[PDB]
Amino acid sequence: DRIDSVSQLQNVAETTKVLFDVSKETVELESEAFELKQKVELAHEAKAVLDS
Amino acid sequence: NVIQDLYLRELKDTKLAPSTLQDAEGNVKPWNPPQKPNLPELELQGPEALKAYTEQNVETAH
Repeated sequence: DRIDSVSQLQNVAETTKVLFDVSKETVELESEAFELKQKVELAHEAKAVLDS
Repeated sequence: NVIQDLYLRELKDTKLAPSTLQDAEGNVKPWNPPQKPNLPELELQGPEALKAYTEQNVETAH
């Protein structure tokens, strides 16, 4: 029974560290995307005023 | 004939003189300049995070 618990934990220890890195890394890229959003926004507004 | 009389009278005597651009502005949405929302500064920054992470990642719950 004890062996069963242990075997799970071995594989976990490495692979979980991968996810740890991965999650924060994606979030960083997504931060940079906000600057893109601002490009989208200003242009949309400009077309609208001009249409009026 | 009637075309000529009407044409002459109408065209000649009608003088355009519409609203100014200033007057126009009210009846439209006005120009918008850049927005400039700055750069937000996020959490998981500063040594608030570091001390927190050492301590917090010393014990976690199931």
